[PDB]
Amino acid sequence: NLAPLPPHVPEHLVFDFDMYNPSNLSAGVQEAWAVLQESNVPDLVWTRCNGGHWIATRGQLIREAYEDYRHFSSECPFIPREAGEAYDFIPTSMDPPEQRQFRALANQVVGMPVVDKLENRIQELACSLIESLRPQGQCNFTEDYAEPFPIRIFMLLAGLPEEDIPHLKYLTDQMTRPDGSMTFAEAKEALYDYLIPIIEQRRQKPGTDAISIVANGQVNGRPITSDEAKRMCGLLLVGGLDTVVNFLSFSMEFLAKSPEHRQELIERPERIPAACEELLRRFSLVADGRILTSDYEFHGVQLKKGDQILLPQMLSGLDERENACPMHVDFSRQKVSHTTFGHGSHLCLGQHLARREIIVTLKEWLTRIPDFSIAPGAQIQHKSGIVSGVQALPLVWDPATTKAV
Ligand code: HEM
Ligand SMILES: CC1(C)[C@H]2CC(=O)[C@]1(C)C[C@H]2O
Repeated sequence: NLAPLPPHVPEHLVFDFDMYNPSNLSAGVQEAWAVLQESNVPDLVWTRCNGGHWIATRGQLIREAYEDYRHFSSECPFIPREAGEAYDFIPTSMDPPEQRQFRALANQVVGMPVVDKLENRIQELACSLIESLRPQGQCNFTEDYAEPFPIRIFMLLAGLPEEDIPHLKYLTDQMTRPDGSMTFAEAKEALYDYLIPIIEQRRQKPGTDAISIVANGQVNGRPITSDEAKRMCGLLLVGGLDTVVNFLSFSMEFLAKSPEHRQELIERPERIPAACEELLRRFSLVADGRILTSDYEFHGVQLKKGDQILLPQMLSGLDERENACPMHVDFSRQKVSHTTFGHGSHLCLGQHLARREIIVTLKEWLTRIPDFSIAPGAQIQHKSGIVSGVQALPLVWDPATTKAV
């Protein structure tokens, strides 16, 4: 439960927030985390939950810490410590200048050029999935669209069979929103047992898939090793299977409850990209951290070497000092400020793929199914963790109001 306060922590900086089970979760996960920004809470606090760790609450401190890799290292990015220590994914667990070489290779596989190439399949899969659901008049969005749409596209990119989805998805979820059924290390090992054989095969007989490209890539002049390949692909898996999936659900949940926002996107399509940024701001869902490389005084607070600090990317855009009326969704804000895809040297490489998948969903869904809402008597429950999610999203609609294409 609560760990004993360390000697160097002033007790007035204590605020016991549990990132895996915040108190007001019933009101929404973003709302639950936003309590960290109430006037009674200092900008930098220490929680005794999950082993004890700091949490920066303002977009300003979050950006700073993310830029200063000298004091805030990526080596142990996950909390609790045990997870941050077992964490060895590349390029994430590396600090510059080492990260740089690996980031470039990962970029080759999920960067802009790959997205432009996959565009037609993304579009195709979206239209197909939506059209197949359209006449039914109901669906559980999380499992009927949010999961298959992003995941199948990734399985297509990586060259992995759809049959492995259930297994891989389970392991991934244990890493971001631990059930308690298994430790991060055990989750990490199982994913690795899966990847190792595949990597071996693709080193011997290269294909055009992302895995073959990584497994045979060159880093710093020499060839990548199997271990380095295994660790980079491990990261790609977690990113492809547990990010866009959850985000689509928060957005769709909001849309089902706000006819005014749906209509806006239907009558003025040129707004969709702007809407996408705003939804990414309001429904930001990631929260990881860094480890202190040495004693350091950050904004008047003395941090000691070894201290882990949670720097919630989710909070930057919900900060009122950053965005006026943060909880209000406004597709016409003059400036949408956020760090949803991160900040600093570890800025999300898969952000282009994410945005394309989001915009395609919005446009294609609103075209065929303009009017829809949350099923009567359904309680939507969110879940918190390194990456937040929606448990299930029961949606209902009148088929007679849909348009086939
Ligand atoms: C819903 C969209 C997504 C969000 C919100 C998101 C968020 C993030 C965040 C916050 C980071 C920074 C982590 C840190 O600084 O410790 C990150 C890194 C990364 N993301 Fe994403 N991501 C998304 C989708 C994806 C997708 C689709 C992939 C592709 C498989 C992916 C691959 C990566 C990679 C490779 C990195 C590591 C970059 C590096 O270490 O240099 N992400 N992502
Ligand atoms: C924090 C992240 C969302 C980012 C780095 C990770 O380990 C993830 C859990 C997947 C990837 O997109």
